[PDB]
Amino acid sequence: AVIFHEKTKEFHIFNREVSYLMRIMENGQLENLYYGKVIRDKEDFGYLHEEAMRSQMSVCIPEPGILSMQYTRQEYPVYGTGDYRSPALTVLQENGSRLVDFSYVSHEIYKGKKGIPPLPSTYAESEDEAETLEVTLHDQVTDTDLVLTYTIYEDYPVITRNARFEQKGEQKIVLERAMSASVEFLDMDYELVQLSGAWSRERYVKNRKLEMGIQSVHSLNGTCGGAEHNPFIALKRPQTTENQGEVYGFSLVYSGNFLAQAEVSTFDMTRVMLGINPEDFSWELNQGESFQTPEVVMVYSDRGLNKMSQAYHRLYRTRLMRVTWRDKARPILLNNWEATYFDFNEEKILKIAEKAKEAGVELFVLDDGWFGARNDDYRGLGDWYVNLEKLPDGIAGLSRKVEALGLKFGLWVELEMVNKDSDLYRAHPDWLIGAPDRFESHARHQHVLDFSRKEVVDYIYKMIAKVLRESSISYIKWDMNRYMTEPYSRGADASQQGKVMHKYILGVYDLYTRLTTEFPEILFESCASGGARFDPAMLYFAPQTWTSDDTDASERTKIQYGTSYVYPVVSMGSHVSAVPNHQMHRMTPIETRANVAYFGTFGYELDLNLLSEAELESVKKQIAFMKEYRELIQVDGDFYRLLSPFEGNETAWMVVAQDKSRAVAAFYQRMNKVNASWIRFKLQGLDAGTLYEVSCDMAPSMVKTYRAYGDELMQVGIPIDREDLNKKGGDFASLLYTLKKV
Amino acid sequence: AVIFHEKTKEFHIFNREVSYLMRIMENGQLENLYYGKVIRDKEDFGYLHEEAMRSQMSVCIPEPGILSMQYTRQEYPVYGTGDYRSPALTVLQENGSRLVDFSYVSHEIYKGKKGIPPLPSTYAESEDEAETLEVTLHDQVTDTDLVLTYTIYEDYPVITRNARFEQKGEQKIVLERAMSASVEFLDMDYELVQLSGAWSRERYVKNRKLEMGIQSVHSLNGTCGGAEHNPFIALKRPQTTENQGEVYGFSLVYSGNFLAQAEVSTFDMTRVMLGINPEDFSWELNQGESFQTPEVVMVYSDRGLNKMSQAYHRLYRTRLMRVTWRDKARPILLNNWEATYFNEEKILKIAEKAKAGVELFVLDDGWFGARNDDYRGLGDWYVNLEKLPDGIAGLSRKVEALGLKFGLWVELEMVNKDSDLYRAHPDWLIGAPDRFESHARHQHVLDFSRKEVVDYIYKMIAKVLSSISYIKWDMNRYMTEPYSRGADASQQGKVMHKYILGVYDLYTRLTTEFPEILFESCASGGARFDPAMLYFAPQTWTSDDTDASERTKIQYGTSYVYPVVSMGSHVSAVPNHQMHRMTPIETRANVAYFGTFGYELDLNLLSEAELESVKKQIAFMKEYRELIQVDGDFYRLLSPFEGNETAWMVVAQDKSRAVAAFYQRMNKVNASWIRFKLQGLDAGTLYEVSCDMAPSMVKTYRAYGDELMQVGIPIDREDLNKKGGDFASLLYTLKKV
Amino acid sequence: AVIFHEKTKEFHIFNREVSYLMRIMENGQLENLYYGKVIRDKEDFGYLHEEAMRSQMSVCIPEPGILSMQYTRQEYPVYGTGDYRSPALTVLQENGSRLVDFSYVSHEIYKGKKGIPPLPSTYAESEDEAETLEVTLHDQVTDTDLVLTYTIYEDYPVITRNARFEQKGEQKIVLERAMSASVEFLDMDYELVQLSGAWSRERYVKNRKLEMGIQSVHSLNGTCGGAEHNPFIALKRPQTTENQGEVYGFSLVY
Amino acid sequence: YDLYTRLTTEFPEILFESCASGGARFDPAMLYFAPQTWTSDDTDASERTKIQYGTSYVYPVVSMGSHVSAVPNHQMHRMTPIETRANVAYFGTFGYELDLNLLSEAELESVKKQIAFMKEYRELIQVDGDFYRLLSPFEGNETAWMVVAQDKSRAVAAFYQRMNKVNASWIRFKLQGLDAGTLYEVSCDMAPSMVKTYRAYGDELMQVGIPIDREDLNKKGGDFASLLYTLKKV
Repeated sequence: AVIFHEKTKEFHIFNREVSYLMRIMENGQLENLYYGKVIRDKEDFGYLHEEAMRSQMSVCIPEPGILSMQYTRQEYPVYGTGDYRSPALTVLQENGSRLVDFSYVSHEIYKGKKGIPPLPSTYAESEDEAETLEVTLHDQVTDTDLVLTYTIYEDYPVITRNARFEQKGEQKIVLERAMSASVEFLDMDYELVQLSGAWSRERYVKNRKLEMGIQSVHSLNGTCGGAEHNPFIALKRPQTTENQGEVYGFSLVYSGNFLAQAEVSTFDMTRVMLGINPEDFSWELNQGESFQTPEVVMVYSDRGLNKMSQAYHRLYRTRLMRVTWRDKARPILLNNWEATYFDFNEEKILKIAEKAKEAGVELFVLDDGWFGARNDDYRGLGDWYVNLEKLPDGIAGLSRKVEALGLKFGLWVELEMVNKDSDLYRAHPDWLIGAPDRFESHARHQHVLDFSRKEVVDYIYKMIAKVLRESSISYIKWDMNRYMTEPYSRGADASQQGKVMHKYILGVYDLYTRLTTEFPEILFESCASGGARFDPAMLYFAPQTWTSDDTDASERTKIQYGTSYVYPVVSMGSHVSAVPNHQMHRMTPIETRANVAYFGTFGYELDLNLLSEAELESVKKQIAFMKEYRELIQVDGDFYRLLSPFEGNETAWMVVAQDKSRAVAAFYQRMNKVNASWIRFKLQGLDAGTLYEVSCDMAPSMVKTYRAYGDELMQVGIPIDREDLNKKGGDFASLLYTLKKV
Repeated sequence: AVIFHEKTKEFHIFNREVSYLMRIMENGQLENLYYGKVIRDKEDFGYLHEEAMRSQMSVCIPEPGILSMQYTRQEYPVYGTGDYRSPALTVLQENGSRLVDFSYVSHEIYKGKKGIPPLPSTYAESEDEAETLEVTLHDQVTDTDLVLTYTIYEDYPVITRNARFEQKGEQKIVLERAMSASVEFLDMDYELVQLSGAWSRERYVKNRKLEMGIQSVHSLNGTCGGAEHNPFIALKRPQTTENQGEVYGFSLVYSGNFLAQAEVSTFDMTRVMLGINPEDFSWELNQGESFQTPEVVMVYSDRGLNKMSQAYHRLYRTRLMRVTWRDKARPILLNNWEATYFNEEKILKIAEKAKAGVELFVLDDGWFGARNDDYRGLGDWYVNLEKLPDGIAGLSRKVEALGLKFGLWVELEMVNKDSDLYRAHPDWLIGAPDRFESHARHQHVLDFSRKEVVDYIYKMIAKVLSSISYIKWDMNRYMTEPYSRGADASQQGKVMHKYILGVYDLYTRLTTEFPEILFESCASGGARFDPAMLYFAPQTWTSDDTDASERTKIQYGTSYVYPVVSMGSHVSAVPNHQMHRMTPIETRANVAYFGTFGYELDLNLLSEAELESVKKQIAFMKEYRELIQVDGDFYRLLSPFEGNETAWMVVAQDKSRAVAAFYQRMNKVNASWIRFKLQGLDAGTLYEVSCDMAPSMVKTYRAYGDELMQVGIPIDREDLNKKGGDFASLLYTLKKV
Repeated sequence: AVIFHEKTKEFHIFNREVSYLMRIMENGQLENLYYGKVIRDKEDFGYLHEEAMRSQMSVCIPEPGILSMQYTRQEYPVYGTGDYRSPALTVLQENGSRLVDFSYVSHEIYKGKKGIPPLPSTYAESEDEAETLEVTLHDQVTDTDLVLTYTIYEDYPVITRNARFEQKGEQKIVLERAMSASVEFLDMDYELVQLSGAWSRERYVKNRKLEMGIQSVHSLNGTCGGAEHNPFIALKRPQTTENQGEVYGFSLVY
Repeated sequence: YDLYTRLTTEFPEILFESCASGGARFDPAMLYFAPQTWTSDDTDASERTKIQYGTSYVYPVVSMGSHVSAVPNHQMHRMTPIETRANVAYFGTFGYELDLNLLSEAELESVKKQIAFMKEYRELIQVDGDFYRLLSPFEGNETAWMVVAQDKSRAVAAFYQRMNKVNASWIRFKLQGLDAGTLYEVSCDMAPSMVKTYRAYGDELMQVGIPIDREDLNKKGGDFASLLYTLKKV
């Protein structure tokens, strides 16, 4: 509950777990007085905020008082009044100046969380799920108005922050830089945690030690956040493992360019900011206009990384996903991409679907190569009508046939790229992104379409709506395969060019808002050559994402471990692939592929009419196993990480029911060893005092079962023979253990 | 030399200890192939470029080719054409686009070194010490021109780089960011070093390990380079301490805002960049206008930190400082700051009593206008007559008669609200309409970006300059509210750089008029200690802390890039006014020797025992000054960091003399046997180590050069109790038999 | 309390904080199963032991068995019967041999704490404050008795150990090594703590990471323990601080 | 052992102290006849600061013998403020080892109030109290102990310094041992070589701590100084 003490001008933000503290300075600026574990509310916290005299210290109050911003923890810093660190805001007037001074005016208080129109954010279904405060600041040299919002969630240790700007004078301004968050700490004995990777290597967990200077991650891709750095930042004490210790986590809800920075000054202070990347960003507000910035979610944990990740999972799964697909399971599908690629026909698709129906697959998805020419990857992408020479009947015929068989239908789309061999290039050549006399940049022989303008979006919607309505698709895979280059918009004036790379992202949002409204029964999945656009946004639109194009059980273990720090289990896509890998060219048991793909959205990518009888009855059995444990793995249960692919060659996962009545756990190893030490496998998150029946199957490439109390598996753990792992394949073995309360 | 292979289109610039190699791409853009230890010449080095097909890769040549700037090692990068990292050059055209396509035209090779017009740099004295390559690049969409200049020295493994822009068309462009140099490698197994600290804590050594992302040091101060971060970074292998290993060092010749960053991508590739901070910098070239960027000096050593620092010292003492003071050794002075904080006879007895052996005297602030406090007028540069009834000329002569010399103290670009100039020119400050002005130390900052203020100050200062032989120029503030009143909206991004240029030109005038005065820089205790200003002032007041145990660390940190002669050190009273610690005279003198020697105490209120200790040490300095400063190679032996001892040693250039020191901080009981391994002697030469082991007798034996390297010099923990307890130090003199 | 399972021959020692499990092997020797946080009692816990087949492994039982000492957690090791690690007991016989093999005979349980007569030790006032277990091992070729004592306190996670020797035979045996206790685990992720110093620098704390081999502190002074090494030792997890983590402490009363 | 045995069995009303050239025989076996031991012949505050920290892992605070020595030290040859010596010597067995005829009432009035303080708090420091170590003399130059009562109604803290820092950072002194919610009165003595007193809840002192000024540590010995805090329930 937010509380205001009038005499001292303090704002207290606190629920049962976290606590915040602010104060009005001698100016109209705010200060940070505390951020962390909850404390008892007491008035006059003013003995905090010490101050003293130092050499060459520039102050910004009248003659007898000295107060420099260099030595105080401000909320929304500026540069030009005495602070020589990095700023967070920058404004240009008509005098050529960049000097601003926002002062406090008033505040508003209420309950529940409101919405920010142009951008997606979390919500609150009831009026008693959150509480919010709004602080307003005014400027007098230029009639600018600034608003800062603070939301606290009840029953969850999360605080949400954003900002807003309004112009109500008669002078135009330029916003060259405007971050979304800024939080400051006194000491520096922290470590920085980030997720860094690349194509088929996304989101590896990396640690750094804080030092004097600046340390940052950023993206300059324009179209997406890219595969290199993921918009998520953590601070953790060096003595904080996954079962205990303190940690702060910051996550940004936005899908384009971003910057996350931590600066440590010489006097040991730390400052962290998250927001848009001010590379080529310059908004150009006039009278009566406005500007809203993406929001940031902050989580504090006092018990290790698992608690913070679980809070992120539950919030993103309940209060961010859409109501329709929030608390429902996910289907088992089959994709024919890797099985046939560009070469296929109607009857081949029917044969594959007929075999898959016998196996038990629930729906069939048709991949690239059903439109335009599509002989190679050089031909028409803007032509979104069915090919007739290669499919004589059309999409409606295939949909009705595969519905008669007993399966559901789905399609693949890439709605924002065009080729030099499409109809739109000859029709409307000047609908691309580029500038005069500038060389075009080709990636996979394709170019990027200009969604800065509504005219192109209407044209794309006209075809997508009419191809979806005259057919029975219930699953759409939206794709993306390019990075943006030469950001120029040929439908804007010379003074509106600093919004292009931003407005493009907006164009990609509202199109979704159309398709998900007209068609509310279609399930969506975002994909960008793997996990290149995988972020807290688009969980508002597409409740699952294709994690990577790797599909290797020896690699997806490491990728999912790194990915599961902030994102829930339900939204991570995963598939079972052919035995000789197209990426590593490795060999892997079917058992371990099934074990790895269980945690996520189960599926298939191979051809089911090409295997052997023993390797097919196992497919049927694992489909049944997923059909049984799907709702425990996905809808009801908390994720726990036990061992890590980093600093080792073993991995271990587990999900437990909320009432501690069921659990499934897994053990994986990467290489093999002889004469090795004994193994004890220690579990987590169970209930001590409950007699659990641990079961496992040890069929080579019989079933063991024994009863043990909750605490014994906690401290002692299950013993694992290294000969059993050598009869389940040596290099990449794995063992799935199931528990029940009886 | 510099060699061009025209059939393969490659540049090779080699030395006796370093080589650089570049190649003109299939475009008109430059790629780096090698930068390191010298390599043998050869034609067709073209197999060192590697291209692969990868997903999400943007190509910038026609369709049947692949070349992506995000996987290449380029020289002056640009954003928005397939490269997705932080660029080096940004420009805003009238269309609103920030896209350019600079391409190659031609080049020129000439021996010698040309001067940068509005900026200071190094120099050569004959067409036999350096050879320069200039490469011209041209943009066609905008009629712009670019130049890159690389200079290679002889007898030193140093390479200098700088760029230049020239607009030669009809349109107008705006340079929103323009660095000086960018360097790329293939590996990320390095460590970044930096010199960080604060007031009275200057330049501590700090090491950081590179990890995927960005790590940097910045400066937003307008007036000076700051006491927090210095313009010097270096990359070292993890196994390199002082005597073996590789290290690269980069240094920037500039005095204002800077940025120095290292960025490592996800494919194990490092780019390092230096230059002016692009925070509020936006230069606005019109037709026919030009822009020059500050120089960058790079040094490479395969022996370690000592070789790199000894190259830096010998380069900055021989080809940077002015010729007149290039040989002469610095004198011993006495300042009165600590003795009296703010009076003629009192500054005439001190002069005579110091005339002990002191060579000259200098007057501190408080001799002008009112200046009864730190509240009165700095804008008045005429002599106060209440304190000095005879002015300055009478005081100067009554001091110069005895044999001493004279020097004064000035602070030329700060103004107080209680001055004559503020009553005569209230709009001559720095500030903006409707905004509050920050007050620091009850003084404000003038506007050197204009010209009439420089002249107005120059007339007054040139008038008062008596029989002066030494001037101390001080600065005591940071810059806030950076807005000018003699400009319009189109030129408000040039104020902070024109401030530095207007600081430089006053130095130029005052030095050119009076070439017989020794200047010493000071910025509230060395907050402007940078490779610039050695062009003008050959020494600087490194810090105000003046404590032996603290200077033991600050001087070790500073000695990474800067020489010894330029490090101003003094001797202060016993209970030091900052830390409030006790320390004997002998160790204070031992600390103060290395550098330029001086004094900051009264000599009265000093007992008879110490007054004879301060005539013997002045005699020692008068004999070893020319070895310590002019002819000597510095060696760092033990670090105050990473331990609890310190050791320096200066050697002569033909291996004939040496002076060594050993400092310790806290006393130790039941400790271990100490050895003292020297560095830089000649193995096949006997010597005669000698240390006066007095209380608070001399041991003088003879031993070969290698015995004093592999074995060491035994030190007795009992000899460390006679010469005080904590903060006890020893001094050694070695001379060939 | 103190519990013995007749069917499986296990001893369970526990209070509200700590827990200790012991089993009698197929020989008379005692083996370790668990030492740590408290557990709920269960009738049997045999699988906690593990045995496999390796190369160059020596067996101490008739041929069908595969039991080996080099790969077991034993409570009082001896050398020359299969183990190639540092022993904790050594004797010399009139024949000049060094080999012994003590086997389980009997055990006794009671409430309280008897004190070793010639040496100082801790005590207890009431009879509910501690509980004691004595295990007797006998040697046959040399009529010798070994008595191992285990005491658990209450309200404190403290367990006390010692060993006593008796000679009821007729010949002469020479004790050339006899330690007081030996505790063995299954993993090596620990740091060792010690207190080292000298005159007027006594007991400076030092930490050292465990590595394959032997690390040991010692005193050879004769008149006193000495200022160099204090008779103490502690094993801690790497992530252990003053307020969180796991640690074991061993203190010797001598 | 049997010499100790007979000597203590014949005379049971005597206190026997054990010393081996400065605590070279400090073992759990020498505390069943002699209940206290002379820790070290250094007696220097800046050295006993580190020595007692290492000692306190296994032996109680009562057995640690402490003394106040001559201010020009005989082992380290160092000058230290008198209140710091007292503060370091409190956490053990108090006592002096100097002549009380070589001091001024300006130094000997402090002794008459140090003795009063120790006589007031010795039943809390020695008999009934749990020892918490907060900061370590290793990896840094700050030390902090603390004593709390089992009733969790009173406590005593201590903060120590080795060197002095100029233009340094801020200081929050976090302590543990108290209870979650219980209003506490915190006091401190302020002399230039008078009394601060505020109130705070138990958890504020733990997560947030106690503010420390660096000019209030540069008045009680610049290079070497120490602070003492008393906490009472009320």
